[PDB]
Amino acid sequence: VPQELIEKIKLISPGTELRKALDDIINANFGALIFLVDDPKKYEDVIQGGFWLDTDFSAEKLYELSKMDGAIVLSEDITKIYYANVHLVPDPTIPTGETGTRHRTAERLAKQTGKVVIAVSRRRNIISLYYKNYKYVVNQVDFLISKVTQAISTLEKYKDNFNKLLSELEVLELENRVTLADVVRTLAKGFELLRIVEEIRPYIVELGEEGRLARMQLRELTEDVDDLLVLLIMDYSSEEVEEETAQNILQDFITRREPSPISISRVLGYDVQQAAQLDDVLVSARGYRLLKTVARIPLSIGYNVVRMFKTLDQISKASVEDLKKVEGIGEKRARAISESISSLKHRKT
Amino acid sequence: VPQELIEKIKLISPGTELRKALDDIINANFGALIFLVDDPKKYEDVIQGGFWLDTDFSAEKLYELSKMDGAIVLSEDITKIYYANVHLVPDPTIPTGETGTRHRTAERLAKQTGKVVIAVSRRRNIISLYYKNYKYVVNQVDFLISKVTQAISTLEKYKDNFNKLLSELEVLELENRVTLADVVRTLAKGFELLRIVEEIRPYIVELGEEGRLARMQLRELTEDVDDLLVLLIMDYSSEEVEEETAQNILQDFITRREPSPISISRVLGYDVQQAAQLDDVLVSARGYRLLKTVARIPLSIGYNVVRMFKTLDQISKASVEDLKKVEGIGEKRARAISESISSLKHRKT
Repeated sequence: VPQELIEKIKLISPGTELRKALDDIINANFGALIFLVDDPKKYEDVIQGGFWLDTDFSAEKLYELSKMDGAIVLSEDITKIYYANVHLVPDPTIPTGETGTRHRTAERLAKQTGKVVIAVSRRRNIISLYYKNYKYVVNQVDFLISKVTQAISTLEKYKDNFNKLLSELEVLELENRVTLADVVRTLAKGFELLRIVEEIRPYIVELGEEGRLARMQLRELTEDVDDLLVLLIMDYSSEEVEEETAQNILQDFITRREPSPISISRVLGYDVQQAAQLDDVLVSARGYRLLKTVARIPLSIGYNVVRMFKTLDQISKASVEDLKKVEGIGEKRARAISESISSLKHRKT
Repeated sequence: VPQELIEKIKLISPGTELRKALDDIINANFGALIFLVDDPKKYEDVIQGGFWLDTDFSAEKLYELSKMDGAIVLSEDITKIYYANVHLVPDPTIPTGETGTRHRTAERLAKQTGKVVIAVSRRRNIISLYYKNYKYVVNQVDFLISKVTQAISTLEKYKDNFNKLLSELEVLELENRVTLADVVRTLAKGFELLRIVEEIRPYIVELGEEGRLARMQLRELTEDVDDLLVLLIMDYSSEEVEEETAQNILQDFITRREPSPISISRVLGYDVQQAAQLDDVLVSARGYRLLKTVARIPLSIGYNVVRMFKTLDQISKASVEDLKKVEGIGEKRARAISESISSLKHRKT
């Protein structure tokens, strides 16, 4: 969905004065055909009859004017109402995939002029926006809320399982009994969870001001999910991998590529063929996740710790004295790493 | 009905584009409140909100504009539409006998500004015009034509009985056997007939262009009735009377006085009490009716003929030579008088 169009959609999103007017128009079952231009004098050829108003915009004014037949012409920034009750006459030879007279007119005018044309039928209750060669159907708030409420409820489900898999992996990680299947199963759930967020994003945008609460909910549910997945990738990829590269792996499975067991393992650097092989492949976390999220060690210093101890298993056996031998680790950080890991081991295993 | 108001009523009479728009508005059940002003500027205090149009007037424009709430402001010459969708705010303390905001507003504004204000409500099919302290309800053409067609039928019946009375009176006059009762009876019918015309007149005017046929019919039915009645007055009044006076008698009995037998015989100069006496008073026509209508002698000259011979009885005995002794009576007039009267006697008596 082109960005140029996304901006135009904002013009009619819940919260704007124009959308308030369109909502009342729909409710009154009046139709509507709105043409948005900047310089009215240049379109006199496609604008016939009607009344020249050239007055300041207002939701009530638009609504009242919509009682008359014909189209309304507004300024692109929605600050002025130039015409009302006019006949829009774009070239009738321009191809169109619409059925209604006003929608055929709308599409053709949008294509012919490259400007925004809004069409609202008397019968249905959807706002059809046309811009250049694009067409975007804007849905009613109640329809959007219903879809978004279901999606969020679906996300809670996915998140719940994600948390379960993660607490399981934690135990195994602390006991150094992880297999590639444990890692993949965890990453897959997290990938699917974030895809849900991606697919739902357009409805959220479409909700405008009516999507505040929905945004807050998605935020609480997915807060540190992405960082956590990037860290698992850094901890279990077959070869040392940078953060930026891990952030790119995440991005790939959240959109482009499908998160299947064999595929994730493959991308992680494991020449695997059968999904069943995963349970046989043993792996040990590098230690980044625990160091950053629990010990609060910046990845930069993290790399140093890993470079010396190799795995979380070794790191967990090191002493403060040992940990201090690492660059970037003073008495404070060594004590944090050591104590936080020891604390987790005693409580989780 | 002040002529001043009549001029305003023409603005919304059948035929005008304004009435054309008002009828369409009535059929659509939209409402209408129209304010006619010369210069909008000096009325901005009573004009709130709405839209400034300052465009050329047309019935289609008025009809479309009326789909919105509020009032429309036009130029007094109905050539310009200045405002649409405005709130008219006359002084609320101005007295009004109207019901419902639309008509109360119209009456008060008309009273306040001395200008014309037209109101059309949804729950009825009539136009109310307010001018100063006047109110004129304009009826639909169908209603008007119904009343006018009945009035014409009623007129045909009166005319027929009038023709029968005048016909019998003619026999009596030629035989010099007329009684006051025959004259009054004929006058009364004539007076009553012209009274109907006066009463239906305001309906014909209200019909505008659609009252053309009605006017033509009234003209064919009452053609020479007024002239005929005047001549009857000049011929049977107790003592000589000039035409102009006969006319005052006519006008008087058409509007002021009631055409009762006794009342007519009294104004004619006869002192009677009971209608029973009329059959006993013998009278003789002076001959004006016959002289002017049949012999085609100008009244101015008939005066001389009557002043010399006195009655139709004497004129009918006169010879061509005897008649020429009259000032203004030549060979032609003399022959015309003598021959037309002799012809009538041979045919009607």
